[PDB]
Amino acid sequence: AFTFAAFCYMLTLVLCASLIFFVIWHIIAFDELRTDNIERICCLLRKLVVPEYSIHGLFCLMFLCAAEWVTLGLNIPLLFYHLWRYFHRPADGSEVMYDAVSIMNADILNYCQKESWCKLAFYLLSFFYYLYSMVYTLVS
Amino acid sequence: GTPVNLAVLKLSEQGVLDKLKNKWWYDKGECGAKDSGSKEKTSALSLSN
Repeated sequence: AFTFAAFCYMLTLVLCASLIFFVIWHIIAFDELRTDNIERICCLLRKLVVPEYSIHGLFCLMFLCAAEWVTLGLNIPLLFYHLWRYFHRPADGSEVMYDAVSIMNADILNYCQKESWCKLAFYLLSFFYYLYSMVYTLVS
Repeated sequence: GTPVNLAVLKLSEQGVLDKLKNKWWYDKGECGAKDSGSKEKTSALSLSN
């Protein structure tokens, strides 16, 4: 029984499989920072920030329309986190955030390294959670 | 004849026989009554098409 909410699970599996691929360059370019060039990785990783956040802004709009009050709750602290991680940080004001070319300041490399294995944690088990609630609705 | 004939007359205005009309029929929508949620008979294409 194909429903509208079941399409909202098929669409996010198309998109969150790229959202794990956004944050695989989160950890590999940090691996290039720990082995070493800085303004190269600054100019790269600054770009793909508003994509990895506003795609998450899509789903919080989406499951509201899908009227899934479970899965709307299971990502709304991350949207609260994506908003909070944003708005203090573009005080530099070059394009968006996440590098601020003098990134080599202490304690911000490891705090973003916390976030490196935080996104790769959250996006992965949710990817199998959207595939869970896909098959839940699609053959019910 | 006439005791039972006077019974069904009495059974009528007491409201007992039509309570028995309820009693074995009122609760028997245990099937779900799916006719109740189907009176639209909508004719647009759905996702299933």
